[PDB]
Amino acid sequence: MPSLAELTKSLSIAFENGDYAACEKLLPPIKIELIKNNLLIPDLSIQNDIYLNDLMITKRILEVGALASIQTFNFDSFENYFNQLKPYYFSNNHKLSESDKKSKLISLYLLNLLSQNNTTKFHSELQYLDKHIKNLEDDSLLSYPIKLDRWLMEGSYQKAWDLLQSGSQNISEFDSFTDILKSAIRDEIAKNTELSYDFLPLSNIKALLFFNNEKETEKFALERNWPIVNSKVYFNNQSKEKADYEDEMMHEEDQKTNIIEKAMDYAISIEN
Amino acid sequence: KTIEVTAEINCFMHLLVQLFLWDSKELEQLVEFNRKVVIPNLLCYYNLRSLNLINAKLWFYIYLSHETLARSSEEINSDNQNIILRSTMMKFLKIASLKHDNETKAMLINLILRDFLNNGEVDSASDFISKLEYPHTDVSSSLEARYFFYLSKINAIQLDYSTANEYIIAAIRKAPHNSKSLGFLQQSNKLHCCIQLLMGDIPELSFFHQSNMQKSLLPYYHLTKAVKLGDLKKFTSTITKYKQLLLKDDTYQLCVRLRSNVIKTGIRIISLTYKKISLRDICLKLNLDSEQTVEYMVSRAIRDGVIEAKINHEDGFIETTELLNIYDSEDPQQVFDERIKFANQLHDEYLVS
Amino acid sequence: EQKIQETELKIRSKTENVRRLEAQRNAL
Amino acid sequence: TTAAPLLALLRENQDSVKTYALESINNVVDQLWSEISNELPDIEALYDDDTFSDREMAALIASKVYYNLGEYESAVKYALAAKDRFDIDEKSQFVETIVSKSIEMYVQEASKQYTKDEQFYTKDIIDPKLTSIFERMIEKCLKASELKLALGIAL
Amino acid sequence: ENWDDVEVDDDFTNELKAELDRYKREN
Amino acid sequence: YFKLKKLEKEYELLTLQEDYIKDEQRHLKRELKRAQEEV
Repeated sequence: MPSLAELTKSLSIAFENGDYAACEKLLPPIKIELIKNNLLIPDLSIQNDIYLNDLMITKRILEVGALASIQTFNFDSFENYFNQLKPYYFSNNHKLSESDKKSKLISLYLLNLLSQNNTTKFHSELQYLDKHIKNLEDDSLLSYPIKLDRWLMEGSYQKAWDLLQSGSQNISEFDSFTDILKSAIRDEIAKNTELSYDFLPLSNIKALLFFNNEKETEKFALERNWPIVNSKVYFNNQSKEKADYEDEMMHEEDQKTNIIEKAMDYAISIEN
Repeated sequence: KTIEVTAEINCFMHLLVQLFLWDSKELEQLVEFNRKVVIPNLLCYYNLRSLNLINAKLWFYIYLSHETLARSSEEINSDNQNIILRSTMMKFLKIASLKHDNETKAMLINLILRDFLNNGEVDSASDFISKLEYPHTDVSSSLEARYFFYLSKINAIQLDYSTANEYIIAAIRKAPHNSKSLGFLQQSNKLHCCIQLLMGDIPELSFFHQSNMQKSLLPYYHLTKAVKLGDLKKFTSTITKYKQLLLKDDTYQLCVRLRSNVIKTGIRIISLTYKKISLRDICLKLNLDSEQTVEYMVSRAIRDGVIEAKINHEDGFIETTELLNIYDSEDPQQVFDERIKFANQLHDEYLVS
Repeated sequence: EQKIQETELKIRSKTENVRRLEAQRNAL
Repeated sequence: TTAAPLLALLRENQDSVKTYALESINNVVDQLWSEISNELPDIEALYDDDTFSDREMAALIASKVYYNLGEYESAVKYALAAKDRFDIDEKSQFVETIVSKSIEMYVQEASKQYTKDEQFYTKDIIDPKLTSIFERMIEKCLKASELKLALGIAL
Repeated sequence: ENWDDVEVDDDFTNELKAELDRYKREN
Repeated sequence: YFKLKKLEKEYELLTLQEDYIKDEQRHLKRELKRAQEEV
């Protein structure tokens, strides 16, 4: 992948191995210099133009802000640039935007949503395709995140564990993200343990949370506020006053006042 | 000059009836023929001082040609013209303002929101909540079926159940029509019958035949033997042979909740609802999966609130908490809040009419 | 201007309620 | 990239960073402003940036985003700092709606501050640019020196 | 009529005769 | 334009004629039994 003139083509010179530190700093100058031309954003002002300074180059500008952002673990070079990358593909429906990188960058970030912890946002991007079985299911790239969030929330870890381990994508498409997806399977075990186990042995932890050392086990209990004693570990999960938001629960003082109003002030509307 | 222009307002939707159904040839040129009404002698002529002269059926015939995928398909398969149409659909939203569109504004977002099924961002609907607050002027005839019909699929994302009960009635209210009996009535019971298997029960298997074909709801009746009874073995044999029936619109994606209820309702057919249970008794019915992973089945339903239980690591002692103290303080109050507002609901309508 | 239109739109809304207030008063 | 780092692109010289995309947007902002719900803190940040010289356009954008939201005060006050970014000869709803709001909001500070000082628009009590917008649409019909159209304003 | 009415497994005949024969053979 | 000054005529009629009867409805109901029992 050689280059030609501008910095967009020059990003492919270092694309082979590493050297993504200087490629992220070349994003602001190449984005500003292309603004002087009115053909940069692929709007309808053009007429049948796939050539440079219109579309094909715009797909290769944000590759460093997407491919290398996942490799080098940078979320600041992705979010708004990806929100700006979405209209480049299609405004409503476009059949000429198909590419091998469309089913990759999108499928990897759907699992990255655990930072915001939104289930609705995960399945929201899956409803924007006119074809599902042909696109999502028939492709192993887009079917990987679907099989996880489906099987993880239903409670079956074992069937979802062999997908990452014994899957055929371990050679190429699985490189950067590991601990995020691997721990997400065992992150919901402790959240389900609050009302489940009153005690757990140290021997059975290796079969559940996959902790071979007691250091990581105790460090997780300190942030989650659990008592640690000799032999097994006692579980309590005690609550406190003024729980979260959504008033008329535990928040406003004397909730019966509104009940008194419903027995008195509500009768005002009955008469007049 | 003056009166002659007003008398021609009703002449729009008259001659456009015979251009639908039978003759479908190039219906996007009809949109350009509609543009002869739209831009001249409407927006650039009127002062926008009128309300009842604009109806939702004016541009409603546009999107009806997009799902054909045979004759029209826009003017090209690339669908690049819908970019202007996207701004054209929202062109009347800018016309809607504080002093403009006190009625038609209610029917603007609807067809735009009904367009968001397979195309268009559905996350803007959360942003449309800011502009969603308006007083409802009136409901006439066919509105009741046109609100949440396509919107009954919103619950196919957020993963919610009890909400689907309240909004599924909108699909069955005044659903059958002359041309909508075959077309739009079938999709009503398809989304209605699956929700009946999520929480409640189906009143009768033959009661749904008067509206929707029983063969269309036939696989859902076999899912009652599987999903409602919580059986994984009979569920896989049902999806395999009826997969051809799952090729319809959004009939495959509802299977995600059908296989999840197998675990959720499967706990109910198992004796876990009873207090004292052991794991060795649990492994009998769940043997179709595995032994050590059963602890993940019960614990997952505890955080969601389906059933609470305590699991032992040695013999698998299962002690499920049965609450006989409920419906005492603040638990019935959620229902009491509804019973209070029912009195003045129908009483204030007496002062209006 | 909105001040011209908004003032007129508040007439027909409160008209029916006042009519029945006089009917209930005349009934008494 | 959240709304905060977007000001780093303004640390160099481009005024079109958000403006170059406004070709099909800036007019329809009364429609697509729903996507700015995440950019709401960035709206007031563009006006306070000295390196960004289009802040008058960004001030006009602040009026069009809060227009359909139902806030008439934000749809006006933010448009005073824009001077002329927009042609008033279109006679659209954006032109006529402000005329009714500019007269109504002018009375809010009129019947009160006039008791103390005769000129309340000269000092910082109220934005002095209200006179500038008063010279745009209001004096457009005053070119014939007709007091009948200015009658209710002076009352 | 719910699913329990239209179910009709027809397993009550075979399961009754089988349990009676099992108890008599345990003597 | 000048009509705006006259748009407050019918607007203020329904407002003054609303609360006038609403309060009287509770007085006429109480004063009803006074004369009702008087006869």
